[PDB]
Amino acid sequence: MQIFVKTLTGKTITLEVEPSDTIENVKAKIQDKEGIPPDQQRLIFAGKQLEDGRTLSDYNIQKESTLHLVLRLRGG
Amino acid sequence: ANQQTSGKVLYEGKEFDYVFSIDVNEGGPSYKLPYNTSDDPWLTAYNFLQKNDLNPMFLDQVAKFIIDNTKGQMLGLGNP
Repeated sequence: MQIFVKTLTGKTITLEVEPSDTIENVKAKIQDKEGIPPDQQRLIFAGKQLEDGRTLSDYNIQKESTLHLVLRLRGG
Repeated sequence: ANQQTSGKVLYEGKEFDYVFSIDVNEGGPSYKLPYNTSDDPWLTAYNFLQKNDLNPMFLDQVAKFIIDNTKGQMLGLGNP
């Protein structure tokens, strides 16, 4: 499945992953493609933060959906 | 009290300085965040959050766009 991750600035990126792929690996894919650290990368879907212990199927994420990519608010 | 900006945008039934269009996941309906030139990014975010009834997680998401706007990352600074 492919999701449309919309960056804070408004730039939408397309990520191709599997439903069985955990959010952590999904983050790693973006970490290698775009080069965004998984710890600073905040993915919010429907007002909920995508936990690494879940999958796309767990959140019942439909295909061609719009996701939001936010950056960390605090460092520590 | 000098936030009488010339460019006022009207959303639904109210005029504000900046009305950012924020999607939730689908195309419709779309949400409009009414930000004022003399308002704090976290305040406006919270104000909108309790207004349209959103989850606290949305706070950082919507506030970041406001923060980055004044921060000028995608503009070229210009804060001082």
